[PDB]
Amino acid sequence: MPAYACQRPTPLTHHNTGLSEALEILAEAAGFEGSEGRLLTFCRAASVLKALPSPVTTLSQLQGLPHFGEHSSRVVQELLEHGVCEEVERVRRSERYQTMKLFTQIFGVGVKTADRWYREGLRTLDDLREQPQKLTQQQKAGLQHHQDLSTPVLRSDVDALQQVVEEAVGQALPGATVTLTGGFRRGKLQGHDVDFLITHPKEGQEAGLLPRVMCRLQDQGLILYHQAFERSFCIFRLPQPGSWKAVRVDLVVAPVSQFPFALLGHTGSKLFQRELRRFSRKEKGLWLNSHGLFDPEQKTFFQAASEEDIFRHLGLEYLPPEQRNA
DNA sequence: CGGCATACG
DNA sequence: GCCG
Ligand SMILES: O=c1ccn([C@@H]2O[C@H](COP(=O)(O)OP(=O)(O)OP(=O)(O)O)[C@@H](O)[C@H]2O)c(=O)[nH]1
Ligand SMILES: [Cl-]
Ligand SMILES: [Cl-]
Ligand SMILES: [Mg+2]
Ligand SMILES: [Mg+2]
Ligand code: NA
Repeated sequence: MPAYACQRPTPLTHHNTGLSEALEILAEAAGFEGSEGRLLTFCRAASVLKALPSPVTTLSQLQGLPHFGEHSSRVVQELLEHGVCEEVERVRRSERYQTMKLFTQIFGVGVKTADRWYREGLRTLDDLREQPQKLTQQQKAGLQHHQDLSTPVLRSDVDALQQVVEEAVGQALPGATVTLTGGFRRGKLQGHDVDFLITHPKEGQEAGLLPRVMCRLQDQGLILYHQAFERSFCIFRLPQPGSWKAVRVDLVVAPVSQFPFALLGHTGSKLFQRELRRFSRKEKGLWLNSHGLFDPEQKTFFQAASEEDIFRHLGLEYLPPEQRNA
């Protein structure tokens, strides 16, 4: 079991779901309390269990597994012995956890904003609606559409949205392409949004593209909210039987030279990308982001034609998106 | 002990 | 919280 999540395949479904969910509760709570380090350890330990080939049944099976020390091992032991971990249950039913979860799940509300509102005494969505002077326009949008945005996006929803994005993209710049990324590219059957990556085969033609896309979508009445730019975090109007629902849609534009890096960077998982960037820097001395891969000694960028190129650059076995579910 | 991913809106 |  290698130490970095990018060094091992992680399927979407696995053999330790209950154990990983418990550890991810503690990771989420650690983040709510400002401890990025503890969040990462608990996320990594959870991901190790996702990568195992069969269920953990005994504590001895944790020996030698990376990122399992006293705390994470204690959590797993209690779950194996009693089917429940007291620390996890205490977090679950704590007012702090439940409110930070409710608040951060809002589009436009992060941990720092949620924490301040918590300290000010706010607890519910109606508490926020009852004081709208304190909200940004983005947060007003996230709060107005909160109910729809709390409904899982389905794979059927994805196909319809890609068609309308392609239509708008085709008018905005003929020959431009739309690639599904994010969790649905990793094989998820549901999601909190739909993520797309847009490019054009002739380097440079993608410049200025996204404003032209957004203006056309807005003209077709399909944009319930959006902000030169190359990323947009929007809320789309998605038709439904006799009605419609709001759906979060992310659009990213990249030049074709950077497309492999942007595809890798936006396909995830979030933990997979963090681990891959950490691996690249700490083990290989290379700086990775969604634009490229930089050698800070030679002051050069690696040219990649594919995700396969990037894995090979970093000396890692290639992992298809479906195996990046760290 | 230091480190913990990344850049755009 | 854990790794090196
Ligand atoms: O903090 C973050 C968030 C996102 N991302 C990058 O953006 C991608 C999309 O980020 P999303 O937030 O849309 O997550 P997701 O598609 O993986 O899962 P859903 O909750 O949407 O179902 C991620 O998969 C990752 O590549 C990061 O690198 N860091
Ligand atoms: Cl590998
Ligand atoms: Cl770390
Ligand atoms: Mg997504
Ligand atoms: Mg997204
Ligand atoms: Na949020």
